[PDB]
Amino acid sequence: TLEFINEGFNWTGVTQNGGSSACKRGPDSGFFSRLNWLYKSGSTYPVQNVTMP
Amino acid sequence: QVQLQQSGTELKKPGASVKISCKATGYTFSSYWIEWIKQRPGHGLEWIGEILPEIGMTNYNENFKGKATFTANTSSNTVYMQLSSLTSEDSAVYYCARPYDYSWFAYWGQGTLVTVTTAPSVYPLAPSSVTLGCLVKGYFPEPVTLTWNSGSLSSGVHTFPAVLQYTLSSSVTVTSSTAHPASSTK
Amino acid sequence: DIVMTQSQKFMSTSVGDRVSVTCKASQNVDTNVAWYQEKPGQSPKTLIYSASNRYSGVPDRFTGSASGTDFTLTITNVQSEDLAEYFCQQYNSYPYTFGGGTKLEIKRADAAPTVSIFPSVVCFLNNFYPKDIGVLNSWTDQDSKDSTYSMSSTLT
Amino acid sequence: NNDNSDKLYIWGVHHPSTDKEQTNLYVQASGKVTVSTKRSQQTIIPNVGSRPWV
Ligand SMILES: *[C@@H]1O[C@H](CO)[C@@H](O[C@@H]2O[C@H](CO)[C@@H](O[C@@H]3O[C@H](CO[C@H]4O[C@H](CO)[C@@H](O)[C@H](O)[C@@H]4O)[C@@H](O)[C@H](O[C@H]4O[C@H](CO)[C@@H](O)[C@H](O)[C@@H]4O)[C@@H]3O)[C@H](O)[C@H]2NC(C)=O)[C@H](O)[C@H]1NC(C)=O
Ligand SMILES: *[C@@H]1O[C@H](CO)[C@@H](O)[C@H](O)[C@H]1NC(C)=O
Ligand SMILES: *[C@@H]1O[C@H](CO)[C@@H](O)[C@H](O)[C@H]1NC(C)=O
Repeated sequence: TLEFINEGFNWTGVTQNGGSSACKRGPDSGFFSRLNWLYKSGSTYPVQNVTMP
Repeated sequence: QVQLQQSGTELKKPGASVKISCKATGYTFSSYWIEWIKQRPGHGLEWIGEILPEIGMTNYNENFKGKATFTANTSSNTVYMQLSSLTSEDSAVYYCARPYDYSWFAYWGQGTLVTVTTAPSVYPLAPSSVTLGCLVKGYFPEPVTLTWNSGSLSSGVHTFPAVLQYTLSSSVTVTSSTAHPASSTK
Repeated sequence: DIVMTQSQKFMSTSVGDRVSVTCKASQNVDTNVAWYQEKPGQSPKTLIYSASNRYSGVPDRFTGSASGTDFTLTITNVQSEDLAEYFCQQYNSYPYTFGGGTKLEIKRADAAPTVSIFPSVVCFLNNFYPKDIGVLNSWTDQDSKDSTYSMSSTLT
Repeated sequence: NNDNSDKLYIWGVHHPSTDKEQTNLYVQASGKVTVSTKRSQQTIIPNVGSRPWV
């Protein structure tokens, strides 16, 4: 089964949903649907520490 | 602002044990060692040891092994030191201190006095100027508060620190012309 | 263990003048040495680290130096609030060790003792200088006014 | 090993939770362990970070 269940992870001070032209979803840029590409917000990438019980 | 709050003064019978506390505030509790230092009135400063709170790692001076035990409450942000099998040798002022980061000492506590109930006998001592006296004898424990005419006479008074055998005396000098709360005595 | 030797138990200086306390490690501590000031009845306060470095909030009067195993705390322009005991510490390796401490004293104008006796027989030797002078004795810290020690000897 | 038989050595690497914890223990910010013999070797790099409270 590929059944996927979403969960919000509490990410802080980073940009989410990074994408690329190498992975194009439709006309525009994109990325693997089940992955979330995190990067910097402005001048920092705060260390990222998160839990999922 | 970084603050290390130690516990109240302590009096203990020989052979008992005591737990002194150091409460850390104003910095992340887990990011720094806590140090313990002993001061007796004539031995200067001795290093007892340190404890790193998160993982509870304790590092002792070889000389205190078995005498002292550190512990840490990570929820109350508190470090405890326990002294056991107390002797008079362990009577001193105990400080806790926090390093600037990993080594030298930056922040100190206000200190905890540890000493290891009888009423005083107070006697008058009669002799350009003249010197008079008062003798407070056989009082346990400290402290004792001794004033002349209830504080009126200030300059000329010498009140000497106790000598344990606690016996203190005081002299009050004047011109030719002119309370022990532990036992509930005055 | 490493011994930190402060050979001066007492120093004499006058206000505005310059004073140096020496501390000698008994084997290499490199430059990791700190200097702390303990005033009467207060807790130790931090003066110097890395042997030469001024801790924040510390007046420019206090300067540390080091040559080999010799460490020196130098105060220039001694003020009256500078009356205290001075400890050095090697934090280089465990166990951490301290110096004996050096009490800074402000001297001047010597003097004779004023003696008064009382019948337990008490004796008071009052307001003299220098400090050196079934029995029980007690001394007092330097007098904050005229800079003179006093003492009480009880003979029971 | 000067003995007649094989020796089994069990060793380990410590992964601290915070960088502070790393330095408070080891000084250097990045530790490392290389355990080796004549014909083989292991180099482990410890990694600072958080793991579930245990
Ligand atoms: C990176 O992110 C993680 C996740 O947030 C952080 O890790 C957490 O650290 C905290 C702080 O210590 C942990 O909190 C402690 O959890 C303990 C575990 O008990 C658990 O299990 C019981 C049974 O299921 C549950 O009821 C309970 O809720 C927990 O799930 C507790 O025992 C601790 O309680 C103790 O202290 C508190 C006060 O803080 C007292 O009130 C209690 O009486 C008791 O003595 C405490 O609550 C938490 O577990 C950690 N999460 C995980 C899963 O690892 C990292 O700290 C963070 N890293 C950094 C440094 O930023
Ligand atoms: C997300 O994490 C931040 C930083 O640790 C925390 O302050 C906040 O409470 C969290 N937000 C939510 C809504 O869980
Ligand atoms: C640690 O401190 C917490 C918070 O004050 C307290 O509730 C707990 O009982 C303490 N743990 C012990 C038993 O020392």
